[PDB]
Amino acid sequence: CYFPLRSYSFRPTYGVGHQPYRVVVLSFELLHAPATVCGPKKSTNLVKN
Amino acid sequence: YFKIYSKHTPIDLPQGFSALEPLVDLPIGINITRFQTLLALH
Repeated sequence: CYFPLRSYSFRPTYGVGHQPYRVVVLSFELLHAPATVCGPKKSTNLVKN
Repeated sequence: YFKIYSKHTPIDLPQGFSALEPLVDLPIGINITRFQTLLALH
């Protein structure tokens, strides 16, 4: 029997091989429904006549 | 796609002609085979 639970070693003054890193996985899925979430885009002005 | 076409006008038979306007469009994407109604009580 092996015991899988191990505590974190995380400290900023240790070496390279263990450091805490905040990891965010952005899960993107495109279905046949139209998208309700869009990102911003820079635009221009409006010219008349 | 589920759409709601809403028109309200003042007025056991209706008469006259009017044009309906859209209101709520929700892309739900489910199967609806049957429907019921609701009732207010006092």
